[PDB]
Amino acid sequence: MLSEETIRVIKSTVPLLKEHGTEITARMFELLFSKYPKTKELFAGASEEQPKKLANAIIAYATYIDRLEELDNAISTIARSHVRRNVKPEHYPLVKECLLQAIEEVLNPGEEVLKAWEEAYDFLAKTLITLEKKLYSQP
Ligand code: HEM
Repeated sequence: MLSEETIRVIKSTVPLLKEHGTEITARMFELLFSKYPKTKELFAGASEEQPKKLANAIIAYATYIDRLEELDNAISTIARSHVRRNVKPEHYPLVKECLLQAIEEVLNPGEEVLKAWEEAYDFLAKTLITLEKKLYSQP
């Protein structure tokens, strides 16, 4: 799991994400769809307000990163939505690149924050991928 210092740094970004989260995720999508245009098809026809939905999930993750059992239901819900749109492990570094770049552009929070969010993203990605692997096996 993440170190206490990484957790402390993640918690310190919660106010920034509450103020700027949707700006960050909208920029993430702009970078993702431009650099990796095949990802557009994963989201076509899905629900509205994707930047808001991701920003809320990131804020909740940062808030409960030290209490992840509180996110059991939310993480299960994400995994099921991912499986319905054929999200695969190979996609996760694409969103990571674009999300960390958006965080740097919009918040310019320094290398300590960006390293912490890289670790936090990777932890949640591995969690989701593992759950999704199981769901991909389920009738
Ligand atoms: C740690 C990384 C990620 C997080 C925190 C995350 C978060 C979310 C959330 C909160 C939802 C909406 C769940 C719901 O309300 O039902 C979602 C759905 C979705 N995500 Fe992710 N996601 C991640 C990685 C990815 C990646 C790498 C891709 C593909 C490049 C992706 C593509 C999608 C798609 C296509 C949907 C379905 C949208 C919909 O049904 O409205 N996600 N994800």
